[PDB]
Amino acid sequence: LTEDGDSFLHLAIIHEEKALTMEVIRQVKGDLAFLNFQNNLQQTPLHLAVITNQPEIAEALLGAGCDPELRDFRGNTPLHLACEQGCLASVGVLTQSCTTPHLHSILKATNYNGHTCLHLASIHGYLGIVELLVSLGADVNAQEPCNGRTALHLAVDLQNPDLVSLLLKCGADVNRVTYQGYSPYQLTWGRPSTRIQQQLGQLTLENLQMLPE
Amino acid sequence: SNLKIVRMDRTAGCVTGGEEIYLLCDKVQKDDIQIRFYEEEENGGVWEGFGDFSPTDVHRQFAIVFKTPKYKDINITKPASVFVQLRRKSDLETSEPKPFLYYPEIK
Amino acid sequence: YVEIIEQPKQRGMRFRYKCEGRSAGSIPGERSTDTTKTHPTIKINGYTGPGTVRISLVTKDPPHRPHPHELVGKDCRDGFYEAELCPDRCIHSFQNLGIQCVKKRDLEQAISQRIQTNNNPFQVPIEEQRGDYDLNAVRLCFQVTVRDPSGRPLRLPPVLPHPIFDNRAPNTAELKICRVNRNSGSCLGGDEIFLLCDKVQKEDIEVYFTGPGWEARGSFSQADVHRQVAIVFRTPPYADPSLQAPVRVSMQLRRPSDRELSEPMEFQYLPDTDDRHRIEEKRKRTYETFKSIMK
Repeated sequence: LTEDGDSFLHLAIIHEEKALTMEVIRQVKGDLAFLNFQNNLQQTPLHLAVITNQPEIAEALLGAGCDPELRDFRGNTPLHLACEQGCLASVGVLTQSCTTPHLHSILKATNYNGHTCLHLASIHGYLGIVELLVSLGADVNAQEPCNGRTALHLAVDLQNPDLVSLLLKCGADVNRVTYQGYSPYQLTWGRPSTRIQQQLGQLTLENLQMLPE
Repeated sequence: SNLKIVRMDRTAGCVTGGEEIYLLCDKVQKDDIQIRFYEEEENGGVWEGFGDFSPTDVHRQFAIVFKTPKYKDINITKPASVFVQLRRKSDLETSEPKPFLYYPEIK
Repeated sequence: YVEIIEQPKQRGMRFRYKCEGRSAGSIPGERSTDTTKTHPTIKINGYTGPGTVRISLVTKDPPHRPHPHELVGKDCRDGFYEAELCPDRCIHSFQNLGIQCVKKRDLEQAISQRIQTNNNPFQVPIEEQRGDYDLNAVRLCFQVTVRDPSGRPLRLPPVLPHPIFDNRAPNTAELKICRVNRNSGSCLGGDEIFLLCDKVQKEDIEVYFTGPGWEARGSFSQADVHRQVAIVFRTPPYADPSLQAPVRVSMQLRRPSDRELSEPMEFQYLPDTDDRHRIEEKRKRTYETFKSIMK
């Protein structure tokens, strides 16, 4: 309603007037039209809540029944943001509350850069969120759209031996290949980490070396 | 002989089209190749759009730089998923579909 | 048949002469790091018993004839290596191997001792060696002999590896960045870039960034080199994480073997801004418009 497309609720949270917010979302009941109002950056009150690390306000917005699946200008659902920022509380609220099978959908959705929640969590090093997302039902072998990479590939790409270990501990398939036909192991050539190359040399012999010609 | 899209710098785009994309692929010939965007419709027909580019945008036979076609409805408010594929002109053979996401224009 | 697992390092090899310090070293693998030095390795596919391997030097280009140069070293004779496949594995690692040269005037002499012992791996007309040779390029021919069903010797057609060049004559390969899908990104690094180029070797190429007292490599896997004609890499983090204004830096293809560079492509590092900062810039720029609404 304001200038940047923001409503009073948006401001209620943006300036961290929890009190006001707690109330606005209380005085104004179950009205989606306003609870799912998106601004010019296509953010909803829920998005702003988690971006500004206010779990409860988000927990409230959800309680009042807002939509957990609306995407921001980057194609992100609030959970995506929660995982991208590493806020473990927000993650909890956004996954504990809507226990609805909508979770499966969210965990399945990628943003405009082709990234799922697990992917965003893995891109930064939030192993705790990564492992939580997996026990919640996110598919560790989910492939990214641009090249068909799995969290495991990204792990090699990010040279993060701890992420690698976690993913293998979660049953990640070391022989899943990218669209170029490559295994995580095969992305190690040219990269410095020998630790990673050790953690992975338990994948098909036919998926270890590059090719010539 | 086989057509394959092995990589794209981006797989989502604005419905308004015109956005530039880098695509890596198996061997193709600059004058016998096209990038077809398509979406199955209710009535069984199909909406299709073609990536815009010139054979000189086909790089050393293994990548194509091109711009996205405009989606059939630049008003949608929710993203619309479609398919993208390489298609050879001489035999109309095509690569396996890749999934492409068209998001609303935020105006 | 036989394949090649650890190709010979085809870049950065000094063809030793009649006397280059008595000896020298061993021709390294296609991935022989200065850390864990490996060597060429073939794999006899479909046979793990007694046999023999012939390491000969043929010519790079299509004519493929016994090259003037002479493979010297352990278990080597008239310009070739002759040893037997130990009856166990098929992961034969030809350790030490060397390369001597045949001066511009000892061709017809080298070609003679090349037919008297006749190396002809392809058996091409021995009467076509009246031609000239490229003394700076040589391929390694692999000739293995195994037992057939009965127990007799078995052919096994020859197999050539990536040509090995000398560190004398310069490198013709042109280094050129033709297109880049993005020329600006966060000073924090990590942005993915598609760069289209002319032919490069995935194992002998790097995306070299340079700026004011700064230089860094753009990281990528060798598998990210698509058909030696495109590279997908990520931008390295800039020298300054708290950039306040754009910084123009250069980006260019660099070939480690001879240190050569392509002309530069400009790249601008930008100050980093996430949604948080953005939201904050929006917060402090809204006290008034909001306090107004509050009442």
